[PDB]
Amino acid sequence: MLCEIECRALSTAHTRLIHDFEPRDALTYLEGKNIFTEDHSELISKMSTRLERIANFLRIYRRQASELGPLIDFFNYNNQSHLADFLEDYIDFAINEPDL
Amino acid sequence: MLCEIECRALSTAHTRLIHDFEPRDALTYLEGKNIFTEDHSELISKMSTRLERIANFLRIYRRQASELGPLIDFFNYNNQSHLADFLEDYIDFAINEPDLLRPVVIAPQFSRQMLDRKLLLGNVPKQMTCYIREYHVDRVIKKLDEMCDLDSFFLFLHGRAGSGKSVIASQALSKSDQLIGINYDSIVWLKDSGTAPKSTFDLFTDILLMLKSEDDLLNFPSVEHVTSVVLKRMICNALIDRPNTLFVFDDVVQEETIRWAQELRLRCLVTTRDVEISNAASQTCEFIEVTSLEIDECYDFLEAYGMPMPVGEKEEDVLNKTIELSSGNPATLMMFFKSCEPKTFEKMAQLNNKLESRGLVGVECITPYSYKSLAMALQRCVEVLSDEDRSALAFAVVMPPGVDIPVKLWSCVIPVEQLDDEVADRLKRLSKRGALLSGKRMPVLTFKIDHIIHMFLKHVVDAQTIANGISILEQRLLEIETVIRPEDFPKFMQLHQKFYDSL
Amino acid sequence: RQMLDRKLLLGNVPKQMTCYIREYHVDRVIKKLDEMCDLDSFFLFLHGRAGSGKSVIASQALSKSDQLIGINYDSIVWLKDSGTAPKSTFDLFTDILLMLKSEDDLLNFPSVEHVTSVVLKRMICNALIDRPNTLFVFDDVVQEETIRWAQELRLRCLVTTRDVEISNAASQTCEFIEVTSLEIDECYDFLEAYGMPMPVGEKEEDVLNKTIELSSGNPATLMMFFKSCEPKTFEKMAQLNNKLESRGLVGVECITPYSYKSLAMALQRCVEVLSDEDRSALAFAVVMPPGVDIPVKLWSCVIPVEQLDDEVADRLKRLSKRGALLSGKRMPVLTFKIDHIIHMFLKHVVDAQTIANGISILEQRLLEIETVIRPEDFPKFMQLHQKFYDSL
Ligand SMILES: Nc1ncnc2c1ncn2[C@@H]1O[C@H](COP(=O)(O)OP(=O)(O)OP(=O)(O)O)[C@@H](O)[C@H]1O
Ligand SMILES: Nc1ncnc2c1ncn2[C@@H]1O[C@H](COP(=O)(O)OP(=O)(O)OP(=O)(O)O)[C@@H](O)[C@H]1O
Ligand SMILES: [Mg+2]
Ligand SMILES: [Mg+2]
Repeated sequence: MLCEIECRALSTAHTRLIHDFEPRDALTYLEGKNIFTEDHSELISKMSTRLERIANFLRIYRRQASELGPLIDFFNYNNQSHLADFLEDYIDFAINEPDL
Repeated sequence: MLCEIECRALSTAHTRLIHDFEPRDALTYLEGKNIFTEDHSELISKMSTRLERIANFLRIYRRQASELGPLIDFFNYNNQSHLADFLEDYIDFAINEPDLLRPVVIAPQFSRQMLDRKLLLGNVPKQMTCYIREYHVDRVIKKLDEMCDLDSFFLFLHGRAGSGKSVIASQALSKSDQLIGINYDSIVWLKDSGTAPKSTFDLFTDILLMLKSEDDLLNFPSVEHVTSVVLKRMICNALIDRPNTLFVFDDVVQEETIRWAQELRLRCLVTTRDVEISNAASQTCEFIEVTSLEIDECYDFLEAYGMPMPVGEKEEDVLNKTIELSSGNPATLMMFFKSCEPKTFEKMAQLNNKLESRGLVGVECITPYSYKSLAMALQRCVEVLSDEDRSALAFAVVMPPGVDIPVKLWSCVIPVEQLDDEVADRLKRLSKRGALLSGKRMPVLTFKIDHIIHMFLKHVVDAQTIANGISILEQRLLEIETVIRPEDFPKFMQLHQKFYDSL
Repeated sequence: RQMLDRKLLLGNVPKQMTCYIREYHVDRVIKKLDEMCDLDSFFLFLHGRAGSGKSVIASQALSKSDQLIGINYDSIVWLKDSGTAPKSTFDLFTDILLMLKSEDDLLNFPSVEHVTSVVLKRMICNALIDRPNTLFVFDDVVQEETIRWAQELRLRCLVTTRDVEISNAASQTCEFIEVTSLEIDECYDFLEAYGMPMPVGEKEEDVLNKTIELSSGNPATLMMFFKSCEPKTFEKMAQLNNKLESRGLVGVECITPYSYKSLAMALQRCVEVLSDEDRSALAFAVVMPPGVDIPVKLWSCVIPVEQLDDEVADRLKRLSKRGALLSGKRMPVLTFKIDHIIHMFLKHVVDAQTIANGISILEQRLLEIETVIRPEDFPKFMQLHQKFYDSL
């Protein structure tokens, strides 16, 4: 599981993950880095609208990964680096400082 | 407290919160996250049945929390995550992606049986399964769908008396599965018919009780004695647990109800005869008029109720006589059928006579109408009339029904310088208020009185005042088809000698 | 923006009107309320003529910004007064206490109907303890005692009223905002807002300057006007402009969001309340030409009562202070003025005799021995207004 910091990030950067993103794009990269299951990708891969595939990707994801690595290491490769940069910036303004 | 969205969710996801859940499980988690008290948990914790602990948890909760957060967390931790997931899905299809809530998270929730349950409890009557006025029931439902978004609004289903308005609301809330469940959560249908000044308060006494839980109808107090400011405050309070609740106000006569409906920020369907009650509301008022049944619709309506359709030419005419007399009126048409037992074209024509020599009383019968005959209804429409307007109407008997006729030709019989537009002003109020007359702007300002609206006055005004108005006309006679009567030829109302000699 | 509506509804605040929102006023109301959320108790007087629109503005001033409710004040209590009886000032505060009462224990509501004033007052605040920053709109005060109670109860009050002097009851500082007659430009805006056709020709605008002159910027009667123009054509708009001269306000009386069929039903009261002697002064003003700035002495002629008639002026001030029936002006010279809405009513209401008697009573003193006021060399002839005098 993640936590409040790592899940607060997927939520804060949500206005953005709706305008440009797609869970189908990440399913192959995650069935791979060992964070999904062939029913998981089925469940998120057959969804009529994208806000469905997105809400299931963000629900399913928060349970499966030991951390928020294999999703920064993806928006990079997917030409959606303006995303993986925002999230890595957010994880840093908490990892390198003890005050909020 | 929450709001209509957050409370509509606790209500939509209610079929579920009953099958698996328990308020005892959440009390500890909520005394904690700072929402309830040690009496709160006492009140919900000692309850014999769970539907009690549930209805108190959902009542008490909607008041206490600044938002719908902690509940999701609770459902998640409690291994009831199939719940906190449904509610978080619902809260998301509102803020970010609008519209999608009804097609996706609301439509599957539709349930006709629930509609019954919901219809019955909202005191909605049965609809006319036999004949359905296509056009109207449809357009009603449409304009209601357009507004479930709106926070408060008036829909005026206004028409003649017995013109069939109330039946259409029965059908418009009974056809689709959308209006109840999808667009609005609950229904409250209350018949007004208030004339006294205490009536507009008494109405809203029975709304509050239409709202109040099955529990505490026992505790119902002598609310009979308590100010208007309090019944009003008392309602809009018990109205928090009424998300997306619709209000049918079958038969409003007093514009004071409309004023209360707008102080109470209600969502209202309104059947009425007098349309001007809407001037009471400074607001989104939208209107649908129940017209006289078109000539083709009359046929459909007859066939639908086993009525024999014409063949010979003076048989379609026997039936055009009924349609002309009834002038496309649902209620008196129905009284006709119940009273044409023989069904013969013959006994159908017998009645066509009885109607000319006995007015509506010739066909008065036991009918689904609260009224033996349309005259019992119209009685009221006429009492309410401005004292001066009561006069104007009363003299309209002289005019031949079903004829488009000039304002000046009317200025002759109607009571009151040189410009008689005042006649027109009365005649407008007259069509606006029970749709007794009929306004028609060009080619030239002319009105017209139909037959049902006539044989009402025929057997109702002073037998003298008929003959006095006729003479008062023949005096102005001299003075100085698809074609309206010209000003070169008013001197002779004699065209209608036929329809005048029968006095 | 969904919490407000909860708070507005429960504080019995009416619905919000948006079709026409008097910018200036709703703004200035909100402002002067923001300045005071700090204060412990205070009176805000939104005074104006009958149907001048005061009550509507309080509906809007508490409905536009969400600061007033939540940020500046925690809750709202909006109660309509309209009290005339001596039991009314107590009955008001009875409901006030009831309003304080929560939903719980509205069941237990006692026969509080019978209990002293000292106790409803002590009891009210007992409940008030659970109320922080609770504004109290008192829509339509016509009794000073209500204010007196408001100040014994150390309340925070918005107040709509017609008679401004009720504020002399409060020793505490009371700020004021006057709802004036709708300016000529605002009238246009108001008309357009409600589908009313704007002139394309001089005659057209003059037809419309006739309505604005008759209505004299009175929203309530203006509204009654609109509701009564089905054709709406500049033509039927001018038809009515006539009906107004030959039938007074009763020519356009209609079903309106106003509790009143016509402005005459309202003003009725404003006139009953009047000092018995002042009721007299007002009653004779009908003879005077409306929308004309005219000297005190020229008034001393029709008004009842040594050699200094300032007493006339004293009555005429009370007269503008108390329903804003008259107009006040200090220099160039002390002159008052009666508008048309305030006039047509009198024209079609006051004893048909007393009109003609005042006209003659003026002629007796008439002989005596434009952007210009009438000079003392030329009072002998009120004949300038023969036009607006022959129509009697
Ligand atoms: N669609 C319909 N099918 C069958 N009967 C109808 C229909 N519409 C109207 N009627 C007749 O009218 C009677 C009830 O009329 P309805 O209540 O619909 O009119 P209404 O406009 O409500 O009159 P009111 O305003 O007086 O209530 C029924 O008993 C029936 O006789
Ligand atoms: N901003 C506005 N928009 C639309 N109508 C208005 C407005 N202001 C006033 N009115 C008209 O006046 C009526 C109510 O007037 P309002 O209650 O605002 O005046 P008022 O000063 O409260 O009079 P009173 O002191 O007698 O209560 C409304 O029905 C409407 O016809
Ligand atoms: Mg009915
Ligand atoms: Mg008011």
